[PDB]
Amino acid sequence: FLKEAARKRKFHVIVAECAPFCQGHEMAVNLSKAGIETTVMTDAAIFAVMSRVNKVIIGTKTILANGALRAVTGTHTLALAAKHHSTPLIVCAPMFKLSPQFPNEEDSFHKFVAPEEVLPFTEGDILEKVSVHCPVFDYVPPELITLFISNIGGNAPSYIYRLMSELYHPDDHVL
Amino acid sequence: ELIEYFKSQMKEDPDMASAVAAIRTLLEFLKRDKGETIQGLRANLTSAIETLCGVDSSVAVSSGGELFLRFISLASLEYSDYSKCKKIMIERGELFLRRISLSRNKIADLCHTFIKDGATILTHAYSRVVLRVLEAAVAAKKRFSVYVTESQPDLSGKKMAKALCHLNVPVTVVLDAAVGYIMEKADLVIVGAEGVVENGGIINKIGTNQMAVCAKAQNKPFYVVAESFKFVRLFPLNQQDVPDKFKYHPWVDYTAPSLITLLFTDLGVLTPSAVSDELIKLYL
Amino acid sequence: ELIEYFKSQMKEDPDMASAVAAIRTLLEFLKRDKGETIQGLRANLTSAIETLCGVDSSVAVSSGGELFLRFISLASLEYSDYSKCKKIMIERGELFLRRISLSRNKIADLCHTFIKDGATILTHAYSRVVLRVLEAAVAAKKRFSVYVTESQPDLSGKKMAKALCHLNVPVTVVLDAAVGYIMEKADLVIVGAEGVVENGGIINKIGTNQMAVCAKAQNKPFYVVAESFKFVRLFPLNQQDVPDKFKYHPWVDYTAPSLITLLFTDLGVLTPSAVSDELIKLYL
Repeated sequence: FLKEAARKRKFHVIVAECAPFCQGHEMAVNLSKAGIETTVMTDAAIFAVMSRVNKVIIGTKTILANGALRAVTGTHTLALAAKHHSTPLIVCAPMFKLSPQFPNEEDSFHKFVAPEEVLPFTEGDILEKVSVHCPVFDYVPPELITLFISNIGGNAPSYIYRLMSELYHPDDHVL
Repeated sequence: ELIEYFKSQMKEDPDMASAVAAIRTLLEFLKRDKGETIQGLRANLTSAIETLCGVDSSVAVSSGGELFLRFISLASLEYSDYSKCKKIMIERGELFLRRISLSRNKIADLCHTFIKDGATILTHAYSRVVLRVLEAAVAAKKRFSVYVTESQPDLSGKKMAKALCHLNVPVTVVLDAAVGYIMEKADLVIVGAEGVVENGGIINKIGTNQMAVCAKAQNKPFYVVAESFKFVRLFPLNQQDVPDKFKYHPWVDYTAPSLITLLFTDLGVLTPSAVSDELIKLYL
Repeated sequence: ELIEYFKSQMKEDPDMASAVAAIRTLLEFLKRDKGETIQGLRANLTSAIETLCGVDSSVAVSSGGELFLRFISLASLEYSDYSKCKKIMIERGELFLRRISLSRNKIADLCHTFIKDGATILTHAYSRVVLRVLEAAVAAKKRFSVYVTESQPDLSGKKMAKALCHLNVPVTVVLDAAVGYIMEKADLVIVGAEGVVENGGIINKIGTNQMAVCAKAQNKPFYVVAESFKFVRLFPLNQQDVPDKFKYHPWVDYTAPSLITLLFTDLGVLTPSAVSDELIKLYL
């Protein structure tokens, strides 16, 4: 999206790298390779610069039936910061990322990985009394989303319920 | 005429809703009707719906009456004979009454999954749908607490508390003025509805709008459980826009869809933006 | 002992507040005290305040006791003789009583200007300050309507309506669950207070907080009329942080200062940010 919008326009792009999996650096390098004036920052500063951002554009792993999102960790904070400043939040996701499931499968929604990413193994004897959790995904409510861009065009979250009905059968929700 | 006595005697089952009894009475009087034209049948049934609403001022009765009129107008579009059409209407009404009776369990078995263990739910008044949802979760080996409001106009929260105590559920009765006090100690709000308006809001007991506002102010999820025959094409702009035929101290009020999270109907789990879709597709 | 008898007999004036009677009892027992040291007098009056708030569980009694203790400390810091200091304490307490017994009239004089002609005022329960304000407003040839909730725990709304009917003011009693219903028809909300916390919020009847939210959701002005002796150094983080001695069905709750527009005290018209300034300048 950004590399196609940059061949005819010129704008500012800021990438906040995720703390557990710092994959934002790769995207920042790939964007700077095309000359888009890309900036890199951490998650703690997401709110700090939020007052100087006109639009937020993100993607997700899957979309729930009520319009909610299962995104990478730290995205709920970004949505809250965008809602605080009334900044529109755009979601780029194709049609094969729609799941008929509803947010009722808690305690398994997030993906938990080894605590080695958060706290290293070389800390010492404190690892026996400290509980370290590293969730990969997080839940984003539908009221913090402004638009959904898909292969069929632009839609609102309040219409996602229809798209599901046009893709899956109600008897195949539980599978 | 002596039609209201058949509707009052139809409500001898304490678990039967008012709209269900109204629809059953309408179907019975359609079966016993001796007319030979569809216009006369429509007129007689509109007058009967008016007479039934004159007794019960609930919005569910009007919703069921409009749904029955729409069903008649839909079934009168294919055959155009009033005898073939009459038999088809009788069969479809029997099937519809058979399918409506299974809506409560269909809502309960689909909504009880949203209740976690050790949670705290907040209810306003006595509702059979909420009671079925709560009794379907305790059967799934779940433990939780319930706070029920007293419903000062007529004490309905005490009946709900007695039912929950009979179901071996820890329930605490709170006052109508203490809703803003215990809202911080609740996980979710599950309430019923007497009628779902076009825009997605609800029409429920007078102490529902303030509780929805308090839940929105504290980011508490507000869930509403209601059947599908309670979908009425009304658009109240404010509290005064609600017709006085339903409020009569007001007995009912309107809650905007901006404060409702999800709806659990026999059609499934929907958003406040799906009721208008069904009402448009039905051409009510 | 006999301090409770004197305190309960001092409340034979229906217009005298509980904190005022407590302060008068404290001053009387300071006068009749046979002590010869300031520490013994301080300890005896501290235990007496403990007994008084054990009799009456209102926040105003505790606020008045803390104010009396601070006044004792301030008067002891100067002279340090306990004889001339005692005479100074007696005369200062006399002047303080004479000045604080007429604060309601000043509050009314400075607050009745905010009421327009033909506006709608919303009150929660029975309070003498709102009654005096409305009397001073109707004495200025003003016409308005008043809505008052019933306050289900103890029916103070009906008493407030009966007291207002003698003033030839149109009053209507609404239910506690119908707060969010008549909120759109009310032009402003005016409530009393039993205690003003450090940050600026208030501690009032259980059905007050849920009324401050529904007003905030509709941009309705929310004014609080309270005296100066109700300033207490408390900081409740939520509804559970309120001490159990004041709530005891809870009988009181806390309202945040962000939902309060203005406060009308004998010191004048203040913002919720002035109570903390006064409490810091007092060094209570």
